Amino acid sequence: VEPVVVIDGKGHLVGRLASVVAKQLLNGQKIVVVRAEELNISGEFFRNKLKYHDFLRKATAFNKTRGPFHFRAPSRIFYKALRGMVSHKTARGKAALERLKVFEGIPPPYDKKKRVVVPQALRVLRLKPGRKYTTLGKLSTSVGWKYEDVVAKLEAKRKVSSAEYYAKKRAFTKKVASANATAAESDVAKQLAALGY
Amino acid sequence: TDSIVKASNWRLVEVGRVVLIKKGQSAGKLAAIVEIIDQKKVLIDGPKAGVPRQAINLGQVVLTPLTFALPRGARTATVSKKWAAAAVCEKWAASSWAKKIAQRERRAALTDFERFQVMVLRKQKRYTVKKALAKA
Amino acid sequence: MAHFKEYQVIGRRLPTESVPEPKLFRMRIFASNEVIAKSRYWYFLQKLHKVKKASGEIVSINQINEAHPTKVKNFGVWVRYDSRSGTHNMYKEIRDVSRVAAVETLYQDMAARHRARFRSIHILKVAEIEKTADVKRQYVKQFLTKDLKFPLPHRVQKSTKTFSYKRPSTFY
Amino acid sequence: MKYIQTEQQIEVPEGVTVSIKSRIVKVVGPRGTLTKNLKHIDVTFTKVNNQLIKVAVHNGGRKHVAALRTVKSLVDNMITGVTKGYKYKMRYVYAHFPINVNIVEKDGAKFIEVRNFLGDKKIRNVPVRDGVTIEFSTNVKDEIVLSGNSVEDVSQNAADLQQICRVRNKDIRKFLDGIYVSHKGFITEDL
RNA sequence: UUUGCUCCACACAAUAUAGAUGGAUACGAAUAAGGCGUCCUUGUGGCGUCGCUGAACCAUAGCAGGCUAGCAACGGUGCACUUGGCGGAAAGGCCUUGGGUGCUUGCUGGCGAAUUGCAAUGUCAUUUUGCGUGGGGAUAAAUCAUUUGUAUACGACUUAGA
RNA sequence: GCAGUCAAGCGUUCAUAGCGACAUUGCUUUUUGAUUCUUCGAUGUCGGCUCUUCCUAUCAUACCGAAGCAGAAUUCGGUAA
RNA sequence: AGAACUGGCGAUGCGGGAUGAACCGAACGUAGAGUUAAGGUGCCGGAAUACACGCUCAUCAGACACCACAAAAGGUGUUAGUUCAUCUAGACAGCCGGACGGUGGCCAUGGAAGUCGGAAUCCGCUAAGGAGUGUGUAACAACUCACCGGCCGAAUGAACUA
RNA sequence: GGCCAGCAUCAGUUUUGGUGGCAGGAUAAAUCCAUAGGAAUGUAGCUUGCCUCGGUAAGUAUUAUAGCCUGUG
Ligand SMILES: [K+]
Ligand SMILES: [Mg+2]
Ligand SMILES: [Mg+2]
Ligand SMILES: [Mg+2]
Ligand SMILES: [Mg+2]
Ligand SMILES: [Mg+2]
Ligand SMILES: [Mg+2]
Ligand SMILES: [Mg+2]
Ligand SMILES: [Mg+2]
Ligand SMILES: [Mg+2]
Ligand SMILES: [Mg+2]
Ligand SMILES: [Mg+2]
Ligand SMILES: [Mg+2]
Ligand SMILES: [Mg+2]
Repeated sequence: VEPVVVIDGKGHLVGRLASVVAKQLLNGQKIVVVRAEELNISGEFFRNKLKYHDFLRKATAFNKTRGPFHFRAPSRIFYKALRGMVSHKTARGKAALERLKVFEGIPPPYDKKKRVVVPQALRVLRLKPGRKYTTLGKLSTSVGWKYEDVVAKLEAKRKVSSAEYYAKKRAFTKKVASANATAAESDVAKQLAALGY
Repeated sequence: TDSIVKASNWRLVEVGRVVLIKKGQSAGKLAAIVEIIDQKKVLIDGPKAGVPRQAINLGQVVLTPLTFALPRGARTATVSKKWAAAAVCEKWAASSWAKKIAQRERRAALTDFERFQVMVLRKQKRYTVKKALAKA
Repeated sequence: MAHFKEYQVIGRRLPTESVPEPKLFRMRIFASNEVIAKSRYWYFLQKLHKVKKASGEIVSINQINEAHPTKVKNFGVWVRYDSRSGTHNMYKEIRDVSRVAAVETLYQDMAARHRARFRSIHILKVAEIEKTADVKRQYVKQFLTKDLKFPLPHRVQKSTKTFSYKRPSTFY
Repeated sequence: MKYIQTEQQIEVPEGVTVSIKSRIVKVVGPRGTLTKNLKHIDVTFTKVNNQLIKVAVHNGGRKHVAALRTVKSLVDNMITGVTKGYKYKMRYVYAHFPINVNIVEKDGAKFIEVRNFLGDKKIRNVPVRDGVTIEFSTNVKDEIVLSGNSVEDVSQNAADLQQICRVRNKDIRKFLDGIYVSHKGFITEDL
């Protein structure tokens, strides 16, 4: 119900996440996916690497610049799934795709915004315990993605800053919860509780 | 010097374990595990809340942290007697979980005039709370 | 074929002037309705005795309810089923509160583990194992231990909404 | 079959403390500290009486309950490593060319040098994993001894030394030259 | 440059909208574990509590929100300012200081609303551009033609020329 | 044309190092047939030259496993175009 | 390539089988509403990321008839069964002890003693030992196993089925 | 007069809810109550051995300081 929904893609079962995102985009919801390098694919890393190499060998024989483009970045892999599940050759599908942004890490605009998850796409909720799974960042690096390390560095920096922010917010929330704990034996609070608040 | 191992306390499927039905004719009532049929199936009894003695899928109920002493296979009369003796209903109504359920039911039951009153009272309380926060 | 009911079916091998009052054969059939119950009765009667539906009649069909449908029992089920290459007799054990529930579990399990469809299965016998230590299957034995307790790790709650704001937990 | 409960016991001697967070085990004993990550097995640890740790698998299949005993063995080997230690004795075997094994330093890294293996002019270098101590044993001819807390690191170092000395392009039934693990036991005697 | 160009402010015009109609409301990690509070011997520590969904939290009353009179309290919030710091992954945002001024529904009053007629999105947003009025700011190049041959089918390239 | 399964035998002994009868299961479409579906208001009919790419049932090169592998040489096999 | 009965395509659109003359469903004037068929309901894509019991992890997984392929033979992979066995009067596995005498049993052979080969398939001591399960010897000698024991203490083994 | 609509009461078709009264079955089977008989995944009691509060492990004990099963009504 937000104008823009930011999904933290960590551990999110790329195909199921893409299905959710395709339906949202076609229904008219603006979606921004962050941390695509932390997306998960069910199955062994070797299985998914072999699948990506099968994808890689497909190319237009007489001109490789015409053939299917093999994007290595995790955001672009997720985008490939999403585009394959969106009717992208039509104007409606094109508009749906403009309604979407996918990022590795969490760039400035969205690091200070709320991140949501999709429970029907979460790996811990969907996969049976013990089932092996792949990480999109590792798969992308194995198939040629060049920016795993810089993304990791910037993510560590962002996490440090966000930890400071959350420590400040937690202190302020403790103060506010203390203030609301007082005046809870007040008459106004009693009427609110009688009304369910 | 002493070994430390995190307990990771789970609620246990066991005779006497109190469960809350989330789907079916009961849909929000408490029952007790009479016994365990399979890893996914239990025979339960809800005589105090009106839940008929029935074999139910464990996926149809939520285990509660409440347990009372009950012999395995106890019939409905015994289950009701032990339930009353252990005062399961009071123990459940004291929990924040049941308190949250009742609060959401009351909020759903509010009328438009009561929502307006809630707004007014919330503003009144917010004034004092913000004043205390600024004083702090 | 569906959620099962048990029926007693009694058939006659229709009387003639030479032989009035024939021998009134009865069976217990697990079927989802009376039409299927009578069809199965005539199928097995054609397997057993020299009679067909045209030369016989159903004397009575009565639904048999579980005597104690809220008592947990262990059932020994003897079945005969057709695999892809032969016919085999099997014995299995099912814990449930009724014969119909045990038979539904039996059909589900046979379909799941041997790809045996309903048409390929004969229920030779269903009988409650009255005494523990007459249960000879471990997958039922392990539920007969004293003070049986077990947790349910990795609880997966279903979300009503597409998006969650909490990064949920699987505690139970 | 999905056995309801499967359980294994881990005896803790007096001098050992086992700190088990979610699945990160830290075993501390007289000989040092060992650490192991077991978040890939989905087991449950529980301390019973400060001398006994139970490890359990609930509703587990055959492979899961096998991994349960694997976990018990791993933690037992951790405790053994911090109490008694682990030592592997390897023999140098050769028909004609004496194998020259030494310890050398390359930017402070403690390699094991193998020279003259089957007369090779190549010099074989096996890095010494941290925590593993190399001693060339007197009173026995051509013996190297690897000692340490972690049986994993000790045995992997011994295996690297053995595999670096594999014979190529020859009938290895006749050319038995190499460095082979002759004994695997504990650093402390008869404990 | 037949008073050009640009920035700001306002006014007036067109121009459309992949589609506002209270708020995209910021830890990280794990899930066979965690969040929070508290305490200490500061830890893979003790204790208590929570989850079982956002069904939340904040906001939210007033001619689409008018004009006025007070009470209580020095709070909340808008604005133009202003102090200082932080933010480069796409920073273009976050935090903060001080004062001014407006509103405050925290509480109690007085006046207004009608006739859009029994509903009609009943017009309140943002997106570019044009033009006018005021104020600030700046005062070039490129191409052709000529020339070069490190270039060259032609284009192109690479050189030179007040 | 290529590849399996069984294993009577060969292999001094030893069925399976390497082979392997009598049988039997297949695969391939670089053989030749079978057919006649397309083309007879026309798809230029052999081979070579040239050039690119693809396949692997791998001749060589890389790393390996097995041997009736002492070495040398060789043979069988694996990943591998 | 040729017959039989029927239904079809030709001559036929429509929904489904992605696609397709023949398959499934259904046959068609122009429209509205409702319900369906076959087929489907993660997204493309209308419609349950429905419910429920199980099974499967594939370094070539599999994923709906016509239909767009796969076999014999195999696998302590995993699952469920059948039958026969051993077992608290101690099952199997694990470590250690014994593993004799008659006897180099008889014969073929240059030599063959349990063990390249044929027949005889015996007992005394016996908890127990085969005229022999293997390694080894030119033949010996010597290790080795069937067999029985010492220790631990509850389930285990074999052949099959799919 | 024409164009576009709103409501009410109806009619035809249909879709989706709330609710009442009957019938049948083993005149449902159950639950419940009463009663008789039992064993156990054996409750109280009792016996033996232990010891860090106080329980435990093995026996006996069929309702007792839990219950359960089957039959009958
Ligand atoms: K032609
Ligand atoms: Mg490249
Ligand atoms: Mg050689
Ligand atoms: Mg031509
Ligand atoms: Mg041509
Ligand atoms: Mg090959
Ligand atoms: Mg023809
Ligand atoms: Mg014709
Ligand atoms: Mg037709
Ligand atoms: Mg098709
Ligand atoms: Mg019509
Ligand atoms: Mg849809
Ligand atoms: Mg087969
Ligand atoms: Mg009507």
